Amino acid sequence: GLRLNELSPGVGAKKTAQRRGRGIGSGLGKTGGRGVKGQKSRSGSSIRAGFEGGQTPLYRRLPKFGFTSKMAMTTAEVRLSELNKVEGDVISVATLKTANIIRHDMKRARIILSGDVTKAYTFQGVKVTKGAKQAIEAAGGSIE
Amino acid sequence: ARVKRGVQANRRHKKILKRAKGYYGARSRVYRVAVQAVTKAGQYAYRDRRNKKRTFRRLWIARINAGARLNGLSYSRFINGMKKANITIDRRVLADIAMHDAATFGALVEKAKAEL
Amino acid sequence: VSGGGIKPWRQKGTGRARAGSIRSPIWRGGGRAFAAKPQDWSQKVNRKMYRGAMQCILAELIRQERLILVEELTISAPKTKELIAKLSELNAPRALIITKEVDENLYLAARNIPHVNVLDTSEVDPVSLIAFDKVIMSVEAAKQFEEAL
RNA sequence: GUCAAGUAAUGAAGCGCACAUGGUGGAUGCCUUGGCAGUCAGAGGCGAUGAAAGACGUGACAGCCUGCGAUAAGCUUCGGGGAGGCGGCAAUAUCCUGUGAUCCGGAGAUUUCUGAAUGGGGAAACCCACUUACCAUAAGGUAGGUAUCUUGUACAAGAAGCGAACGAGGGGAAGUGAAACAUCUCAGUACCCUUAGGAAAAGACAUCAAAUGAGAUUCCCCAAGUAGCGGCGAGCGAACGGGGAGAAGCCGAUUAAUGCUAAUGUAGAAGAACAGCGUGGGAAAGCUGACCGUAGUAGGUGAUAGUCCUGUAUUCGAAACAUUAGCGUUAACAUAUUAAGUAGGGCGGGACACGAGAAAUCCUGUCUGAAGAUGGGGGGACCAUCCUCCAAGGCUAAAUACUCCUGACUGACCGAUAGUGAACCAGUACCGUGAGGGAAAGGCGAAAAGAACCCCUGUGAGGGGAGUGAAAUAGAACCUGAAACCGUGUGCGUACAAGCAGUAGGAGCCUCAAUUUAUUGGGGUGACUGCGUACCUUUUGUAUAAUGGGUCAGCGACUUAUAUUCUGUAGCAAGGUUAACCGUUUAGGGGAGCCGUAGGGAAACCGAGUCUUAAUAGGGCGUCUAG
RNA sequence: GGCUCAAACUAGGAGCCGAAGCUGCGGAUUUGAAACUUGUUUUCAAGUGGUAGGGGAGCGUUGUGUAAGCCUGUGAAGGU
RNA sequence: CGGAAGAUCAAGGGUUCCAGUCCAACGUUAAUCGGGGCUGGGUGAGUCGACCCCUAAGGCGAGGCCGAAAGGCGUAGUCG
RNA sequence: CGCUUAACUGCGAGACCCACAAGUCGAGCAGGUACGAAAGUAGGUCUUAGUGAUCCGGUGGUUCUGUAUGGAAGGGCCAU
Repeated sequence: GLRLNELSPGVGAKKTAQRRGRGIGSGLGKTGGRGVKGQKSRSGSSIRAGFEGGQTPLYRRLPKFGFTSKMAMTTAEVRLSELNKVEGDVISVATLKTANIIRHDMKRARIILSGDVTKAYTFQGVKVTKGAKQAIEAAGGSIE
Repeated sequence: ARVKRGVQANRRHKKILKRAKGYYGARSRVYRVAVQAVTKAGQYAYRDRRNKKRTFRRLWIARINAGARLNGLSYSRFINGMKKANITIDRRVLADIAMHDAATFGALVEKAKAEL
Repeated sequence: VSGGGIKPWRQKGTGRARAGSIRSPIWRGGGRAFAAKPQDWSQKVNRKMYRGAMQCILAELIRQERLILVEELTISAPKTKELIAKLSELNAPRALIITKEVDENLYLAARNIPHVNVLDTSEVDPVSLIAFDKVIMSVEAAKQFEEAL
């Protein structure tokens, strides 16, 4: 930089904050944009997520459905375009972990057809979709 | 970073009171009464700035009416005569001629009188 | 604020504005509505943002002829006069000296000169490169910035 | 000149405006002796050898504060230091001091009474005792002993009480939220009570895990606002595991003394370098020229100083007594030997994120009650298999929590309505029976040089001279001195005229500057004319006879922390980014994690598809980039 | 006030007054439009009453760096 | 006035008592005066009262009983 | 009047209505039928009222899940 004087934020970067109740000319005087007497104009007012003023809220007129599966939280889906972060040629679950592609607590992984591979890989213990399988072996890869 | 407002408030209040000089009683001494006297004075001035143009035309027309009636016709027939003679002289100038040079206004009425 | 727990007077009847505490923010000696507390002011600069800024500053320093490359800047004795004289022949009476392994007697030589500071390349900050009028970087220290940026 | 008619001017009891000049008042500005928040270290107690808090005394000197205790602003000794001193308001007097004072540090001696108060009592600072020894002979003195409880052999050793927060433990609300309210929340919070240590607690697997297994406890970042719990409401809310800090395991890792060794701490010492000239009350600021620098942004000094002073960088001293660590010794306590009224069970409760729920696990008031290594606990109902580990004995450092405090240092913290309630003789005055509540109040000047003397007055207040001072509308109610508010003077207007008091015009008068001399321009006033029912709030609608404001000055209300969403901008970009931590600390490292890159379905599962379906039909949701 | 062949009423006619409407003259401003092109410039067109409220651009005050700078006893802040 | 508005106390207060001196503030005015300021003085007990001995109501209460803790009660006593 | 079970199952292009949650009409396609000789008609009744979300609990089914593993409990989905 030139000097600590001529260092400017690059117009558009900074915006002046809004101050409520500082006179007529500021556009926020006497109310802060709160309107007139009402619950939402009061000091501790809030919108209260999940409230329609008394009729049973939408999340309670509809039924609960489904159950959470523990398997789904340890099965990670792997994309073909993410494989460039792998060191070497083997693609395994432990190899996907050291590449930071999947979480360290993931038990199993699935390779789907999202991008495209650039080198031959060897998949041992990971399930590969039909579209991804033909893209793998089109680049010289294999699945075992 | 505590900010003390005494200095800015003093010259702010002083600015309003300086604008309220000559007002009677509290209107030129205490800020609370002087601030709304200064605002009211500005409102009167804005409206009286339109009314001034409105009031001097009444003055010119009355002066012209007196001048035309001194020698011949009335204002209503005078303005018609000037309009038919394609005379563009404004009522401001006419009222000045009537009040300050009666010979010219006498000649000016004749041109309007011969046109009707 | 100390005290101010009881209602100063009954709500109705006295003819005064209702009050709940003598330590109200409306009262003299009352509490601060939105009283300040200790807070952290450190921001996050992205690693590449800090690296990019130092690259931009050093590049700009060269463009305005404020960088001075020297082979080495060492002082035989921890003497302020010796370094003051060496800066004069370097045409930088007030400058920021950047060297690798800042000497234990070069530190003492510059520790008294008013607008002069000697820093290791690993303890150079973006403000120091801008504040000082000139920067005397050794060739060895310039290579460190070449690798670290 | 006389009369008649018409029509000017002149007035001010008072008042208005402007200006000038004061008073009151104490804003503002500048200032600080005082506070506020922290960082890095240390310490974490005091007390029956009488504490914390007090009462009363104590001086040459009347009071208060500070110190001290009848040896009473103090006594002795050991060190430091070297010329003044007998604490402050706050001076005066007698004096002390190189025969080393005052002053500072270590140790000691003295240490009234009350108070755990402890010889009994009691309305605290008081009353009344008994007893041993000695002395005196009178109606006493000196030195002790005499509380209660607990542990040892009627004898010794302890305890008591007070005082910040942090810990552990025994009890335990309600306001509130749920837009009501009872389950629930608030919350195991506030509060009460017991008790410890510098920390406490916990701690070594009858623990997890289910992978290729790991390997105590504690704390931080993630996991994750996920899984769950829940009038499935409001809300509550993990764990596994990963990344770090710290790591330790034992069978006494106890406590208290003593002596050596080492290092601190509690007083200190030295510590560089500037002159001239001009202005000025005063020089540090100006001009010219020097010097030191391991010392240049310190505080002062008559205005702003590296070279005037105190200081700073740097180098160092301890007779004495604490403190920390290492070694040795001494005496108090402790030293299990593998664990039965135990695990488990019934009933009622409590804790687990988990509200009985399909409810595992832990705790236990009641009633019961094993097996005991060919055995037993757990793996979230339960059974089988497998894995893991051995309860019913006791310990264990660090990483963690905190501040009554001690030191060093810091602040986009305050600057006298602020900051502590308290900058000042403040927990005071004052209020209250009491618990308790709780103020106000800073500034002469550089130096008191604080005004000798004279004059008016009552030997008063107050002032005027004189004098001091740069300044005295800096004169002690003292820096600056605002406004409200109250006077005095000058100019103009105003006693026939009806109202938010102004505004647009406008005659006259007064006053300054030019100008060849009433012509303009500036200022003050405002006869007369037109128009014109304050402001705020709240309302369909207010001059409203609806609200609020006596005025002035000062203060007074959209914040902060975190999460999340959108927008802008910047860096990188199919990638972006680290968190805690480490770090010689805004760097660098740390990739755990998070978001993006794929969706469909309750899910298994499949995947540019997927779900529904008998269906390949139809249809739903997706698809054909920017984060 | 006053008004009676009106200064009333009916039916016509011609003048004129009359608003912040329109036009004239000067100036500002929002949006869009041809370009030395970011207000670099000349214009043109349509706009510019406003509560709740949304959007945009700024002023001043205290403090930090810039600043061991600059100003200041030949007079700072504050006051008037 | 004089069954007090005169005297002696208790309670409560605490120097207001006496003298000299001063008049700013205090005294609802003035003040030379004062319960005001300042400076001195003044309260003498075997017999008056307290203290002391004794006890009432009522407290506290070695041991004792009861109670999550804190504590509640209670005998001998010890205060009152 | 005879025969019957379309008072079906999976859906449904497209619309009406509508803040949402809901509600209404619907040709056509596949499967299995009922009646008719057949083209065909039939997803209740001439239509518009005859109704009540979620939670929770029950019942009939279902490979979906199944806290070390195999089960099971519990849960999910479809129907009521």
